[PDB]
Amino acid sequence: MELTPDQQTLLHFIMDSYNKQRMPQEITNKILKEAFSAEENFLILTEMATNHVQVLVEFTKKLPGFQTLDHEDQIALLKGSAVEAMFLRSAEIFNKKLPSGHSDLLEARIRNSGISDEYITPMFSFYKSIGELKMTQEEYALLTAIVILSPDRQYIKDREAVEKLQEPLLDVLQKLCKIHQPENPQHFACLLGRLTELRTFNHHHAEMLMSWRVNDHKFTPLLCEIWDVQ
Amino acid sequence: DHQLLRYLLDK
Ligand SMILES: Cc1cc(C(=O)O)ccc1NC(=O)[C@H](C1CCCCC1)n1c(-c2ccc(Cl)cc2)nc2cc(F)c(F)cc21
Repeated sequence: MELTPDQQTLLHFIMDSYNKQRMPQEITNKILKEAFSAEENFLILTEMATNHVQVLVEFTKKLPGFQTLDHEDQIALLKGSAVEAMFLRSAEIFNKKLPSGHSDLLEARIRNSGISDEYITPMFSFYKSIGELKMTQEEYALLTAIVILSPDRQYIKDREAVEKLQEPLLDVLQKLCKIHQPENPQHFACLLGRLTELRTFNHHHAEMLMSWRVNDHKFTPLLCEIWDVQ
Repeated sequence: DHQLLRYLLDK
């Protein structure tokens, strides 16, 4: 029922590493400060996404046991989860409580950032489905680690080794749900169900990026490796 | 190739 000593250590250790991220307010303060052109926004996106990949590799390297995995599998995990982690992190920031009308403005700014309307609806549909879950910081942190340690990723050779690493995180997450919402004995499964919608963002991420309303689509060397663009 | 990613992972 309650969190054991080993689980309390895992959680706090996950929280510490998750906390090495660019503070949310910085990203939203900037978007809300003024309106930018589709060109300025594509550049804000590439800079933010390059820093996020770098932070994700450091977060991933700290996940208990990740280092012991076969090197090629380590690559397949990072590569397979980077786009999802980025959208889950964007979902987290989108649903953070803001002063009155600020979230309306944040949504308006993003909707008009340069992304094609084709991709706007699926994106806000996912961020909205996330906001309905009223996730805590510990939940976003655990869900991110669960996403990274997905044993059914493509080109994963040794799936069992990854299952062994993902299971303790699912266990801690499940215990937390059975506590933070005893009122919703579905919360754990609801959180897990969202991972299916997250996966849909892999399919058209490249299309979504190349469709941005700019005349040139310049990425960084790191983003080219991880996104399959250029 | 994932040269950059392999680099960041090993360092
Ligand atoms: C990358 C990234 C990294 C971190 C991190 O390392 O912590 C945090 C957030 C982001 N995300 C972004 O910058 C972008 C852009 C929104 C548009 C302007 C430039 C930033 N962004 C997207 C989006 C839209 C489309 C795509 Cl393809 C990807 C993401 N959805 C958002 C929802 C929001 F609430 C928000 F505040 C920013 C959001």
